Amino acid sequence: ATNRDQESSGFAWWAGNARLINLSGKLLGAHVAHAGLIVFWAGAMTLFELAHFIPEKPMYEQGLILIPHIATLGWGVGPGGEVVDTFPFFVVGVVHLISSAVLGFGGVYHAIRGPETLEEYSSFFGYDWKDKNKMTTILGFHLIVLGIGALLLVAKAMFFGGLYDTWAPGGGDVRVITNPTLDPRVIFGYLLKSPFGGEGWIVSVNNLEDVVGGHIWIGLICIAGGIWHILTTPFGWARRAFIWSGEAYLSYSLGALSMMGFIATCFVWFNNTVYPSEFYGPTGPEASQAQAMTFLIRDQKLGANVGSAQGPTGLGKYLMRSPTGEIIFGGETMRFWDFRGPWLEPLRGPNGLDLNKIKNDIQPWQERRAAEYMTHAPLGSLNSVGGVATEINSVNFVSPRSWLATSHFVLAFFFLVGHLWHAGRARAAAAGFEKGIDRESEPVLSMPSLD
Amino acid sequence: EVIAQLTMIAMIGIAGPMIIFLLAVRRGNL
Amino acid sequence: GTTGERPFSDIITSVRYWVIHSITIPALFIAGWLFVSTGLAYDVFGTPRPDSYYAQEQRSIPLVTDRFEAKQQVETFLEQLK
Amino acid sequence: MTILFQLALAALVILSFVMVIGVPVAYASPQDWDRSKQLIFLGSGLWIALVLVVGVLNFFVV
Amino acid sequence: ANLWERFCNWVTSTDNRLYVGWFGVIMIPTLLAATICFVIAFIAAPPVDIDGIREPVSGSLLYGNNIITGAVVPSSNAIGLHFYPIWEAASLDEWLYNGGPYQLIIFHFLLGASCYMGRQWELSYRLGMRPWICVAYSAPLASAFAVFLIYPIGQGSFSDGMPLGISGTFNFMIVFQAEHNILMHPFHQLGVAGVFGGALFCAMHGSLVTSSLIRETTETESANYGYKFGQEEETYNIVAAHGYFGRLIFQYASFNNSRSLHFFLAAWPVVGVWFTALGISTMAFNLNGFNFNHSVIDAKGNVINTWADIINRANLGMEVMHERNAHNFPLDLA
Amino acid sequence: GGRIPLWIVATVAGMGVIVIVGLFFYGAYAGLGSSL
Amino acid sequence: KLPEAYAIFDPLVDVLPVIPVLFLALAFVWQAAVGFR
Amino acid sequence: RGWFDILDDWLKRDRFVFVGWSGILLFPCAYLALGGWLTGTTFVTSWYTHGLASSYLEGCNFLTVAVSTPANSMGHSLLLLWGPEAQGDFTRWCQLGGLWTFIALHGAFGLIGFMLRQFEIARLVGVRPYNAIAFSAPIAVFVSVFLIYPLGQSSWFFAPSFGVAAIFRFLLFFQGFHNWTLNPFHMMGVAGVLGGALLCAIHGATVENTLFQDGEGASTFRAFNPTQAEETYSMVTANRFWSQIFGIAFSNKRWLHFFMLFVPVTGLWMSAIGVVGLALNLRSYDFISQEIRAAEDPEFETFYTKNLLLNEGIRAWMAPQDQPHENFVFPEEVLPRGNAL
Amino acid sequence: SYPIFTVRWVAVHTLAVPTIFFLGAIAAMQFIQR
Ligand code: CLA
Ligand code: CLA
Ligand code: CLA
Ligand SMILES: CC1=C(/C=C/C(C)=C/C=C/C(C)=C/C=C/C=C(C)/C=C/C=C(C)/C=C/C2=C(C)CCCC2(C)C)C(C)(C)CCC1
Ligand SMILES: CC1=C(/C=C/C(C)=C/C=C/C(C)=C/C=C/C=C(C)/C=C/C=C(C)/C=C/C2=C(C)CCCC2(C)C)C(C)(C)CCC1
Ligand SMILES: CC1=C(/C=C/C(C)=C/C=C/C(C)=C/C=C/C=C(C)/C=C/C=C(C)/C=C/C2=C(C)CCCC2(C)C)C(C)(C)CCC1
Ligand SMILES: CC1=C(/C=C/C(C)=C/C=C/C(C)=C/C=C/C=C(C)/C=C/C=C(C)/C=C/C2=C(C)CCCC2(C)C)C(C)(C)CCC1
Ligand code: OEY
Ligand SMILES: [Cl-]
Ligand SMILES: [Cl-]
Ligand SMILES: [Fe+2]
Repeated sequence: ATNRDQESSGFAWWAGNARLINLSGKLLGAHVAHAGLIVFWAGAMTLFELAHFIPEKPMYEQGLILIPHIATLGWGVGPGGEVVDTFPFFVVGVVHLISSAVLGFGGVYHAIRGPETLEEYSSFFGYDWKDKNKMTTILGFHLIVLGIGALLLVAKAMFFGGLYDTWAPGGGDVRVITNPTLDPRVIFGYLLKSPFGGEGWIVSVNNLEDVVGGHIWIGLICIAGGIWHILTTPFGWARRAFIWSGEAYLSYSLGALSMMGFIATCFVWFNNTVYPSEFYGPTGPEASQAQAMTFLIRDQKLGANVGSAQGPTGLGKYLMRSPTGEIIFGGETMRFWDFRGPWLEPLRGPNGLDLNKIKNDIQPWQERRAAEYMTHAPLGSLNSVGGVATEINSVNFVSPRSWLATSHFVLAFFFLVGHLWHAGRARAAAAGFEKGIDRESEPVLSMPSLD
Repeated sequence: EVIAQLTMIAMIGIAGPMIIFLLAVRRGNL
Repeated sequence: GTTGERPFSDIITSVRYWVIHSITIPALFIAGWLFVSTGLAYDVFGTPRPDSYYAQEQRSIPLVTDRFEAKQQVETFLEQLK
Repeated sequence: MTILFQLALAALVILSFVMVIGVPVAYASPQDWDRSKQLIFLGSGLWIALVLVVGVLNFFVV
Repeated sequence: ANLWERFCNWVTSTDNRLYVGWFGVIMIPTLLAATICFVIAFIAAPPVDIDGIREPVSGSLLYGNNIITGAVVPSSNAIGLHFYPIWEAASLDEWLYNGGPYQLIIFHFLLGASCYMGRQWELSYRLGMRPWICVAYSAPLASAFAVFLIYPIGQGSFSDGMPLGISGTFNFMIVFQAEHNILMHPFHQLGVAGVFGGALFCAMHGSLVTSSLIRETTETESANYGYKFGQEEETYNIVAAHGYFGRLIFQYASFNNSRSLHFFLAAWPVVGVWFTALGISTMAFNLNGFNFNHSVIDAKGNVINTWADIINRANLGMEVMHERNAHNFPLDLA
Repeated sequence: GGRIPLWIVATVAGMGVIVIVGLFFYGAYAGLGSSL
Repeated sequence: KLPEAYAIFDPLVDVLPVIPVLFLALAFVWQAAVGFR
Repeated sequence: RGWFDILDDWLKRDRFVFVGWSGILLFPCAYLALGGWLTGTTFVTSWYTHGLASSYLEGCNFLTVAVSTPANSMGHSLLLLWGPEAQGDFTRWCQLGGLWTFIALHGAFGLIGFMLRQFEIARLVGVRPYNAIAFSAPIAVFVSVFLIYPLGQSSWFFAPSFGVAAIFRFLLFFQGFHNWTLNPFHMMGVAGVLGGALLCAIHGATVENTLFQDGEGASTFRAFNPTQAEETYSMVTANRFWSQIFGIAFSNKRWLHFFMLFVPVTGLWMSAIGVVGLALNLRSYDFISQEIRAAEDPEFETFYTKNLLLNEGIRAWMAPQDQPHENFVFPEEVLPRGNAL
Repeated sequence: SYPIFTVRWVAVHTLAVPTIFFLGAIAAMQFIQR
């Protein structure tokens, strides 16, 4: 009965993982094995996608989420995002899957055979939740390992082949970054942008130079915080402000993760730079803008003067002004005029869309992309009928962008709930009333009446 | 074909309940 | 307390139970299968098969339009299918 | 060696499949901590070896 | 002690008639601003060009509405997701025309209500209570975030957030069904089970506890006077309510642990409303309800309509009429 | 009475429903009602 | 497609990603074994 | 001991499933409502009554299967199997919609039997029958929606069909033709159902988070004995919490649980009243004063006029297929449509 | 010492056996082509 039942451990079967709070070695097995499932999934899924991949179809017509992540890093892909070598995907898939087995082995070892607790086997790996020095030291190691990983991405971009760059001339291409952005006025300017329309906070990052540069800063920032915490101990003010318990630290990370999942959700929905529409399909704003373009193009070929066409409302049918006066596409898409994409920016002048470039300079590759993107708008049904909700069956499509944004909204939400659950409980448990109110000293009974 | 898949998942999935079964026989440490 | 009967946990772990129900359950299942595979369900309940919704060239629906002539109305639509 | 590659790759699968059921039963049976230490250790090297062997073969048929 | 400590002690006093608390310090001003603006706009605000087409909708009582038709109208589609504080307008008159009060009300209200939730945690800590009431409230709060923030984000405009009015709410629901077939979404079906089941279990628990009140009063006084506030003992016979309900269905379909029973009452509506809030939040990203349109076809290929096709004809009627002047191109992609 | 451990019947029963349900989801894509 | 070498492994590759969910189910088979102690 | 008293004894035996006198009405009628629903959603069509498939057999899924109402041409016929329409022909009964009346009417008598069951068990066990009283609200809903509403209409056709998407169809019909959302009796029912869900959640959470510590474990469920005398949670601390969070709080446990019965039961009753109104097309459809203004002032627009335009779209786009017996033919050019869509 | 046939017994079989039979019915339907 080494903990492991509700009598000794005080936790019922349905909260049995709380039995591991003060068993550091069994807890280490749970984590490592869990990491095993994560790495397993990255491996198994990528191979699933490969066996199901047909390089003639757009990636976004084939239900793919992981391969687009590999393509964006510059493997397997060429100009326009055309897939030119699938072998790199196979490699990512197999290496993660092999690797899961050793995580697997290590976790199941530590969870069963290994010492249930570590603190008597080596004073270095064992820990007490309440050791503020040991806790910051672990934090500091992991901080350094994250800084390293951020710099792995810089290495790929600058020294090991580059990244897919949707803004690259000739419709996109892989490309080495040689002038990362280091000006902190740019790098940290992003953090001070409003998250509101037209600004978009850090989701608006729209070039690989800013992306690589920011990862230099973050890598060096993490490595330096790692050292900081490894050498320091929390100060007076911080000691008094936090709960120091294993559950409390759990609640803090559920906090972080939730906020991150929400940010992820908006990244994949709005950003067409690190989520290239070549691989992920068009953004919602992008498809909507693309439709206005398509019908501008068509009607202009028929002889319409699209700049002077007054629509029914009195607003232009194809073109109107944004509230700060920029020329923008008309109709409902007036909400999406903040959209920027490589297929559309060539028509842009200083005052917005440029009617002379509209009359003269639209190439067939733009008509193609705009038509492609309008008909791959991220709308579809749970059972993958593509289109608006009134559409008939025929098209088997739901945008990767919808799949990724919905999943991670749901995940971020429940993780905020977990934060509240475990933070509240941690506070309760630190003060000693998580199990209920003491009949013998019920606090309210000692308070004056409100009236 | 699809029996290829079904024989794999058949085998993979019963793999789990078995480990429990063996460790039970062996008065293992469940 | 107990209203008297044999506890369930007791019956379904019993061998005699599964002796009896290793047979009856799959048999019932196959009975249902056959009910559809024999095409019997179609004729019992009057449910169209995929080829008997419309006559080959019609696009209108055999909607019943009379209360007491109604049994005759359905039977005459089932003539025009052949 | 179009056939010696599958010989190794099925070795991986048939071995993986063994050690997947075998390592956790081994670990939680009290009897044979010592009757099995060797077992898992040998399959382990056998597994790793196989991954490598299959890893180099690939480059003559892929 | 010193001044900042007197203040801290007042803010967190468990003796104020209404608890303030640190969350209250943000909640009070933000709710006050949202409430005052909403009351004034509802009565007096002039018409608002919600869809950005210079076609203003009158939402206020003084401009010809009643309690049922009136609303604070969402901000203009021309604005999309841009921040439109009063100081960004060239005049209050411009701000009213483009629907600014709506932004002000909902931002202050989401903030205020997010802090209302924190306040529920905060007081439960000062009282020595367990902390998860605030978790229950996360279900309604999450739902408000969905219709006022998340759905506008996915669709790219606050003009498609929920209006602050009785009829405006209906407008939003009809357009939603048209564009997402929400009726056919399992998360919304889970929401209906949540609230139906909540109403059911609500009537059941009340009926069942009321059924087993201990005779502690006469026929001429209210039964309620048989319970005295703070009494040590319980005033109903839970064993008798189990004896009734266990026989109504069967003995183990009935709860005899008061704690298990009340946990169930908490979890059923909260979980279901979590799902329907997540349903609006994911339909915000156009992952829509099941689509079974022309799913049954016959041996030749004729479409054999189902009830799903009949729903689709209603949806299409909503689709083609809504915002009747706002679309110039054949697809309504957001 | 009690010759077969409850956990075994549970797993068996469970895997049995997973199959039938799995089959119905397959049917949504094949044959009648698949839109094809 | 995978490299044609690994083609015979296609239906195993088909089922592998569902494997992590079996782990969650395996934990319940396990607690049924120990009777949810 | 008379034979009546011996039958009474056996019917009121303490067994795993209590029977009773009410059982003689309840178990047969409930089994047959259920069984006829399962049978019809599994095997029976709606082709001759509606122009629709409605069974698994035809390839419907659990959302789109229904036992559909009988054709409009049947009026309000009981559609007895031995009646003049089907003339004892079971197969033709199914095809004309007999299962709909079969389910509807056995279900009605089964709900009767259930309520009498609630009365019968309350009397034997010795408790007040407030649960049976609560069950009047489901009964009023069922009677009003499934029986009264179609009896006011042209036929059973326009009652609800027994299926998930069929009911969704009914919701949207009621919006487009009755403007049911605008109806104060529905508005009240909404308040009662959402208010009951609120009461359900807040009472559960309040109890769970004011428990006294009565055991020493972290799972608090094991610290309760149904035979204990003591309240398992603190009314006093619960009361203070909500007084300072929300301004007022409950102080009386009996009032609180009576209020929990009242709110949802009263909401469903109010909704039933409005549907009785709609049995007669006595709708709250319009606000005359808005229509007078709007007809005169083409710049006047509210959310009320916007919603009617949607209603108008629903009626015209859905009626031809929804009411096939009318042979509505609407050329493209009469269909109401906004610009572009 | 228990009975085996009871009212309860009848209750479970009035449900269970039509349920199994329906399940095989439905299973077969998955293989109907048009
Ligand atoms: C996973 C990352 C992580 C985590 C969990 C921690 C955790 C901790 N840090 Mg460490 N730290 C990290 C990374 C991290 N750090 C890195 C990378 C650096 C180098 C940049 C540091 C540098 C650092 C210093 C210098 C100190 C800590 C301290 C602490 C402790 C107090 C934290 C605190 O009060 O939070 C924040 C809580 C607050 C109440 C701060 C309030 C200020 C506002 C509300 C937050 C926003 C401020 C932010 C800087 C700007 C916002 C940007 C905006 C545009 C979005 C805690 C153990 C403190 C300590 O005791 O050190 C020994 C301390 O003084 N950390
Ligand atoms: C990511 C999922 C996850 C992980 C990693 C863990 C991990 C752990 N749990 Mg938790 N748990 C989970 C989900 C999880 N659980 C869920 C969903 C439930 C609810 C049903 C529980 C309920 C629960 C309870 C009630 C208890 C635990 C306990 C434990 C610990 C001891 C395990 C033990 O004694 O098993 C013994 C079981 C066996 C030996 C049977 C075999 C198990 C092995 C690991 C199978 C591995 C299969 C795999 C395919 C191996 C081959 C691959 C290899 C070649 C690499 C362990 C660290 C226990 C604890 O806290 O200990 C004090 C405890 O009492 N957990
Ligand atoms: C978070 C990971 C983690 C941690 C902190 C520990 C910690 C511990 N383990 Mg475990 N273990 C792990 C993972 C982990 N293990 C994994 C994955 C496996 C399977 C491969 C094992 C298998 C295992 C066994 C079988 C045993 C231990 C033992 C021990 C103890 C001594 C180990 C030691 O000092 O090695 C010495 C350390 C070194 C020689 C340094 C080299 C370590 C590696 C090679 C460096 C590579 C790091 C890599 C770059 C990081 C990237 C990973 C990934 C992102 C690619 C200690 C408590 C022993 C024990 O508990 O005593 C009975 C024991 O018998 N572990
Ligand atoms: C602790 C515990 C648990 C958990 C567990 C875990 C979580 C585990 C993990 C595990 C793992 C994590 C494992 C892994 C595995 C792996 C493997 C075994 C792999 C292998 C691989 C291979 C063999 C490969 C092959 C291939 C190739 C190479 C190519 C292509 C084809 C193929 C794919 C076939 C539970 C809850 C139950 C209970 C309690 C305790
Ligand atoms: C990479 C990249 C980049 C960059 C980035 C960066 C640079 C970052 C930063 C970051 C950051 C820098 C962040 C921050 C954070 C913060 C936070 C999030 C905070 C929080 C806090 C809290 C949580 C607190 C709380 C409290 C209080 C207030 C009082 C007492 C109690 C407590 C303590 C609880 C960019 C965009 C350019 C581009 C792309 C890529
Ligand atoms: C990668 C790979 C591999 C590996 C694999 C593995 C890693 C496996 C695992 C597996 C697993 C991991 C399994 C598991 C299983 C599970 C199961 C099958 C479960 C189920 C369950 C059930 C059915 C349930 C039931 C119940 C109970 C018991 C209690 C309560 C109630 C309920 C109903 C829930 C191999 C070698 C093939 C090679 C190739 C590749
Ligand atoms: C009508 C009629 C009648 C009667 C009949 C009857 C009595 C029937 C029965 C029937 C029955 C009584 C049937 C049943 C069936 C059932 C079923 C069909 C079930 C199924 C289910 C399922 C499929 C489920 C499953 C699941 C899910 C889905 C999810 C969750 C989990 C579970 C596993 C639960 C007579 C003779 C008078 C003649 C005339 C007419
Ligand atoms: O649904 Mn239809 O879609 Ca979402 O936008 Mn396009 O039209 Mn308009 O402004 Mn409100 O509403
Ligand atoms: Cl509208
Ligand atoms: Cl448009
Ligand atoms: Fe209660």
